[PDB]
Amino acid sequence: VHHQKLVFFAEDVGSNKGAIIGLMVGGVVIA
Amino acid sequence: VHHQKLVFFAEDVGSNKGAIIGLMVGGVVIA
Amino acid sequence: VHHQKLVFFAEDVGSNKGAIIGLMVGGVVIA
Amino acid sequence: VHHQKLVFFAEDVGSNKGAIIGLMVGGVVIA
Amino acid sequence: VHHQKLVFFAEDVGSNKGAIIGLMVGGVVIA
Amino acid sequence: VHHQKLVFFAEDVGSNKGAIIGLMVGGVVIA
Amino acid sequence: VHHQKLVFFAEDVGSNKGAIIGLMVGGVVIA
Amino acid sequence: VHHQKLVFFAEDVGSNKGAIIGLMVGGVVIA
Amino acid sequence: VHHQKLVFFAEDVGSNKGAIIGLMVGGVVIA
Amino acid sequence: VHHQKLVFFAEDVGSNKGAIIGLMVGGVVIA
Repeated sequence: VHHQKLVFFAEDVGSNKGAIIGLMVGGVVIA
Repeated sequence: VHHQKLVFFAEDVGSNKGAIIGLMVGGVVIA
Repeated sequence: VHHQKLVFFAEDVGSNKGAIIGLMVGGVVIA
Repeated sequence: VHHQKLVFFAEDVGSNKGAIIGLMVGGVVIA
Repeated sequence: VHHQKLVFFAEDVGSNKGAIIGLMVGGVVIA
Repeated sequence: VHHQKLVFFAEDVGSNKGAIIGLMVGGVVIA
Repeated sequence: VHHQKLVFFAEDVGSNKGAIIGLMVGGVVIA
Repeated sequence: VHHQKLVFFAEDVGSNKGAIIGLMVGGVVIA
Repeated sequence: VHHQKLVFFAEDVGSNKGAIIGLMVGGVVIA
Repeated sequence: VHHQKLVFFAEDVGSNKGAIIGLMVGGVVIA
């Protein structure tokens, strides 16, 4: 098991009004 | 097992009002 | 198990009005 | 188990009006 | 178990009006 | 001319991630 | 000309991550 | 011309992470 | 011209992390 | 021209981490 750079943003991000999750194990994501 | 760069954004992202998940194991995603 | 750089932001981020989570184990994320 | 740099911000961040969590074990995140 | 640098800010941060948590065990985060 | 209650929400609204406009005169709405 | 109660919310509103405008004259709305 | 109560919130509002504008004359709204 | 109560909040407001403007003449609103 | 009570809060407000402006003439609002 070798996790690396799961979510990558190479350039600029304006705003985040939702959810940014690299690794979610089960659970509930509501957006 | 070798995970790398699962979600990639090479250029700029305006806004995120939803869900960005690199790796989701089971669970519920509602958008 | 080897976790590294799960959420990566290479350039500038304007604002965060949501949720940025590197690793979420179960649970509930509401955005 | 070896956690390192779970949430990474390479450049400047303007503001944080939400939640930035490196590692969340269960629980509830509301944004 | 070896936790290190869970939330990383390489450059300057303008303001924090939300929550920055390196490691949250259960509990509730409201933002 | 008698405008009244152009957009009505009788019960609870969960979230607004788009645009709610009562009266728009020309212009551009992007969602 | 008689404008009144252009946008009405009778019950509770959870969150507003977009734009709520009662009366917009021209212009650009981006959401 | 008689403007009154352009945006109305009868019950409680949880949070405002966007823009609430009663009357906007031209201009740009970005959310 | 008779402006009155352009933005109305009848009940309690939890938090304001955006912009609440009663009357905006031109200009730019970014949220 | 008769401006009165442009932004109204009838009940208690928890916190203000954004911008509350009664009347803005041009200019830039960033939140």
